[PDB]
Amino acid sequence: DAASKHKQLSELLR
Amino acid sequence: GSHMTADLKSLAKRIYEAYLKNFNMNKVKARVILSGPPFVIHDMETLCMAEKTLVAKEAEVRIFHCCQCTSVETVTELTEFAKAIPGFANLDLNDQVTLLKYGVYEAIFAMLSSVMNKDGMLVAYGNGFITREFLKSLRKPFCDIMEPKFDFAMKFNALELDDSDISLFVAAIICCGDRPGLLNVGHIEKMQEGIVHVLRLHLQSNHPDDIFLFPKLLQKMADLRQLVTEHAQLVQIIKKTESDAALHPLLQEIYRDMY
Ligand SMILES: CCCCCCCCCCCCCCCC(=O)O
Repeated sequence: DAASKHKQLSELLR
Repeated sequence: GSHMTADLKSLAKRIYEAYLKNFNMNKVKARVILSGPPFVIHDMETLCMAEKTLVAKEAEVRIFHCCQCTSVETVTELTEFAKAIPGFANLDLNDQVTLLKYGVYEAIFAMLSSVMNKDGMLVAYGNGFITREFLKSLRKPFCDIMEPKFDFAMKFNALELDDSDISLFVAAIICCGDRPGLLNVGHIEKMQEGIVHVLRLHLQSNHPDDIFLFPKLLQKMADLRQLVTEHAQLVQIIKKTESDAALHPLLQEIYRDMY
């Protein structure tokens, strides 16, 4: 799961 | 007693506006500065001076730390730019993450060309100019980080793109169905085709003297993918073998399992 492997990038995209 | 619709502005113009809104540096701004007063970093002493009065270990490690900070700022700019690309934020969160993961460094080295000439590059929000030779003079493995980006930029800058062209090029880089691990590959391919169609048309209007400019830019996208593969290899060597060269967590995420 890309989103969980990329938590800071994930946060930037919310 | 009727309902008239919005407009809208052309997609090329809306992407150009999203690019001007979201990036601190652009080619107009950098060329203003590079023509003429940025403080020149060309040796160890000028580096210590620029550092003292501009950014508040071993010299190579501080230049690499400054390299990362720049990348993090730009990654954040690219993420906001991405969200202004129609269709992007309607993608699965996982697919947005994946498109940015593979695309940010291709976009970063593409836009880096705007702040580079044959002698050096603007740094520190336009307030410093670090010379290409100084960068070449650092000890291994740090002496070869930047030179391949200069080589790409000299040829990219020879295309004479403006910010309206680069914004679409960057958009096509981000909205890319090629990336590994996409699930909704069909939707993203349609988004990419739409972006690339507007890029193709824009280059015809904006660069009618250069009828191969579109195939030239397709090649540059493949050159960028290779440049980033080699960069990430070089970055892995540095992390592995330089204990001071700690990596910012956002960047580790991006490189982690990339190529
Ligand atoms: C004041 C000190 C000057 C600092 C000079 C650093 C300028 C770096 C600009 C672009 C660096 C490219 C990013 C490579 C690092 C990475 O994110 O993997």
